[PDB]
Amino acid sequence: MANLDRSNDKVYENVTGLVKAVIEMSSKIQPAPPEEYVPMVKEVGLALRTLLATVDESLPVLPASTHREIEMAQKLLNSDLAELINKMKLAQQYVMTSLQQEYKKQMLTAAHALAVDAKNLLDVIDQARLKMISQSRPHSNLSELDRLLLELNAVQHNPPSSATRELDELMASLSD
Repeated sequence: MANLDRSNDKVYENVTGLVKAVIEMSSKIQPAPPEEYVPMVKEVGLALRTLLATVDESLPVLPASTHREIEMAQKLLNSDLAELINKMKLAQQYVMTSLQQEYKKQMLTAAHALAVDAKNLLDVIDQARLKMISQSRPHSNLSELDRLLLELNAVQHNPPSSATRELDELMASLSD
């Protein structure tokens, strides 16, 4: 009963890693050059696409109770991706003109709800797994993501002074 402990931690891990980037990029988002912007979207786009896969296998990993939310979360995630890719895609072309930092601001906002969402996903279902343990038959840290998240908020405040179909289509548009 300890062989399927690989994917269970994977989904819970990705939900954290992606968050680390969401904040990082939000830090150097302003100075974010045109050479780092191209790939920047790649990282974010990977979190969304990966989230679907990770969570997909996370369904059974968790106790049956949050299936409804998990299901709706799948489609929801997709929408978020297109939302981020689109915004970021704008600043990518609106950088050679002058409206660079402008479009960048929006990215931070959307990206903000992204990390929170990706986290809330496992955070919510977390009450299910624990609900069983803390009752009968019991048989990278949350706090870390909390503080870090808070920073992202301040960063934006001011300077330092089908589903599968869309995913595929976006890939082509992002490639060339």
